[PDB]
Amino acid sequence: MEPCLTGTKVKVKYGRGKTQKIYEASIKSTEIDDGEVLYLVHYYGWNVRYDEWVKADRIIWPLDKG
Amino acid sequence: MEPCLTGTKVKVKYGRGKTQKIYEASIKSTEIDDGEVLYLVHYYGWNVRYDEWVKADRIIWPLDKG
Repeated sequence: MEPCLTGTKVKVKYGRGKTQKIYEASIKSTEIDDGEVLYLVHYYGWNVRYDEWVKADRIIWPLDKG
Repeated sequence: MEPCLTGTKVKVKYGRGKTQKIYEASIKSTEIDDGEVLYLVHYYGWNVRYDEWVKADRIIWPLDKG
């Protein structure tokens, strides 16, 4: 877990420029590296092979936890 | 929890201007509110009455998780 961000339903920026898209994902895990937070995200309805570690600036958080 | 930020040992900005100080704290819990993350922090060696919810910009993360 309850105090954790794991399980939070978020949106994630994917790709760059003209072809950037937003995908819905869950937060699976968190990492701290060199003073920054990273999140392992699972894209709903996508194969687990696409789960990825993303920098904090790629996450679009919802209005509430939940 | 292992995938959570809870328990991470961090530093927290406290106060403003000339008298701002940095205190060591742990992450006790997380909140999501209006597209932003907030953290409940416990200041080590301080009474639990001083535990507080802080905005993400007040947290100084360490080099690794841990």
